[PDB]
Amino acid sequence: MKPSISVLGTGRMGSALARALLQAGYRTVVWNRTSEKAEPLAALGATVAPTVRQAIDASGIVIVNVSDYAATSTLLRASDVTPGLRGKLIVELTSGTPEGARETSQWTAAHGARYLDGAILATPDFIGTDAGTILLSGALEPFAANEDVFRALGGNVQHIGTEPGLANALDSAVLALMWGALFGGLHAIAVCRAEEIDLGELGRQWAATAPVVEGLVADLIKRTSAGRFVSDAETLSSISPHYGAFQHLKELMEARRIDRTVVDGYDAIFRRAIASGHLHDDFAALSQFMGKAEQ
Amino acid sequence: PSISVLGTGRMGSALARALLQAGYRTVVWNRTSEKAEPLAALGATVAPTVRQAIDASGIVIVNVSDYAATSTLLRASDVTPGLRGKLIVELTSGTPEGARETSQWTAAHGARYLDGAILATPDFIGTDAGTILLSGALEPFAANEDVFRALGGNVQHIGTEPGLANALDSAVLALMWGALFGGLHAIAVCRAEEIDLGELGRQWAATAPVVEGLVADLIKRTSAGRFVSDAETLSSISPHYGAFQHLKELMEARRIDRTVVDGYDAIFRRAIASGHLHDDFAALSQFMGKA
Ligand SMILES: NC(=O)c1ccc[n+]([C@@H]2O[C@H](COP(=O)([O-])OP(=O)(O)OC[C@H]3O[C@@H](n4cnc5c(N)ncnc54)[C@H](OP(=O)(O)O)[C@@H]3O)[C@@H](O)[C@H]2O)c1
Ligand SMILES: NC(=O)c1ccc[n+]([C@@H]2O[C@H](COP(=O)([O-])OP(=O)(O)OC[C@H]3O[C@@H](n4cnc5c(N)ncnc54)[C@H](OP(=O)(O)O)[C@@H]3O)[C@@H](O)[C@H]2O)c1
Ligand SMILES: [K+]
Ligand SMILES: [K+]
Repeated sequence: MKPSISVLGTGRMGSALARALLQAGYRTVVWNRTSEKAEPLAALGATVAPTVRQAIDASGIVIVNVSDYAATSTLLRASDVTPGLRGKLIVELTSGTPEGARETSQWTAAHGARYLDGAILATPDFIGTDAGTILLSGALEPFAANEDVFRALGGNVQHIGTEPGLANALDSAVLALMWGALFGGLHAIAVCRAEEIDLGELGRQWAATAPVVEGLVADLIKRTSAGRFVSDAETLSSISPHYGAFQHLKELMEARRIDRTVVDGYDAIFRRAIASGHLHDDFAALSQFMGKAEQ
Repeated sequence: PSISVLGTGRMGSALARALLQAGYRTVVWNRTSEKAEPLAALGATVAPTVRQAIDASGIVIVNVSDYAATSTLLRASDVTPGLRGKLIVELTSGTPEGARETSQWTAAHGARYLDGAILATPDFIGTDAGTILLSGALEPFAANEDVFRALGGNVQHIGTEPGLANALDSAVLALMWGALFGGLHAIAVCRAEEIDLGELGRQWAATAPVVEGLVADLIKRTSAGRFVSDAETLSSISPHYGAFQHLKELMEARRIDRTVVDGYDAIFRRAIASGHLHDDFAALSQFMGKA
């Protein structure tokens, strides 16, 4: 076939989604409240639909990419547009909860629309590339039928199961890692700022040292999955040296008036693990001490 | 040159093996001497005391719990007289003031000093990727570049000022712990949403380069003062905060300790309270100071 495809939301992402569809030779129609933010996509060859309704019935698949499900829900569940959803495919690529996916599934189905709920595990620069990862959950047929449309967004766009909440559950897990790393960087930058270290140096040192962290994270997951909490020949780090080295960071942050709210959080997990006889056990032991302290 | 390693831990053992593999006469000491016996068979000499170890070799690499422990091994009246003409390489984790103090005391006993941060797990010592940052005097590094190359292909001298290594160590380890506590969270979520950790594993493999781009971008942008949104930003604060809500709610609901994420929240809210809701993620770097 080669359908017409609509994108609702011309944000930073969404704009990317749209450009990636234009670059693969799909007729792409775009709507955005604050329509001036959608003008750039006109020049790249998209048609700028004046309203949601015009957009959702100008195309046979509709990709949504706005703030949250609350905003999706006010665009698509309006009496204005709900009648037009018949036979269309809604692909909800906005960040949401698994209950949010299950609700949006049920109301789209109730208006004669097919539903795919998706988590974009990728920044704008990755949409269009063979590396671009988007996880989609929902019915299989509407995915299988349009594999060509999904390939235009990324080479690593995958269908992961029937149950439509699955994509967002996974999204929340992966985003937990992403924020850990990023708030790690925010700390790293605050330390460098305090000890008058050029961030260029931090940059070129992270380039070199990132693979070590990747090994460490991968190890955490492998070991936790296997219940290998006790120290053994294969562990690369025990809690003792982590906690020992960590002290030096706390003291530095205390001295330099850097917010400790986050690291005091780490401390509490360490101390919980050490309170059980885990001082000299693999870093993965910490995974058993993730629940709330008070009971 | 004969080379001594004090501390045959998990690391240190690695340091020792890497020296033996490059054909250095390596002597090793460890309290609880049975933990150093394995290195005998790979060709190390297990010195019964610290003193015998530090005057059996001309460079001494230290790798124990903390500077307090280094200081009780080397500043004992037993051994301090033997430190003359030696090079102490302190590769144990410590503070920058700790480096500056250990510099001054070693110099006062006629010893040369390099303070080092090992930015690598044991498996990376011996490999071209192995990264160790050394600060201290240049000559004692330059003179022994071959000894450092045996520990890693990415072993660097970064400045005269001897605290520099540990300052940088604390910054880099902040990133490392961010990621790892990120994983611990990611695992708690997976456990709650009945996701097999294998799935998390193979999804992080795929998705890690995205995070690497994001972290590298943070640093490049912060260094350049590019806090305001522009054509080149891949993420603004708004969508981060929006998606973050879904994580907080999940952890609240599943009785997962929120001490950490409430910490993130506070930084977001501080950035948003200034007109930075739709600015690059890097803007958050300006809201890292206390209350
Ligand atoms: N940025 C990334 O790298 C990335 C990656 C993965 C996931 N995501 C997800 O992708 C989505 C898009 O993020 P983004 O970076 O594109 O954000 P953004 O540039 O800040 O734009 C948000 C978009 O949502 C629209 N919107 C917001 N509130 C709305 C409302 N109440 N009613 C209608 N439309 C509304 C905006 O229209 P207006 O112009 O009128 O505000 C705009 O099109 C988010 O759900 C985010 O969680 C983003
Ligand atoms: N593991 C890593 O990947 C890694 C990363 C970078 C740097 N480091 C740093 O390297 C150092 C060692 O780490 P590790 O993994 O080897 O820790 P570890 O396996 O627990 O070993 C600690 C070593 O320090 C010795 N030690 C501790 N307190 C001592 C004292 N009071 N007197 C004498 N020796 C003492 C221990 O002696 P005993 O064995 O008899 O107890 C042992 O040899 C730490 O500063 C750590 O922060 C480690
Ligand atoms: K979604
Ligand atoms: K050190």
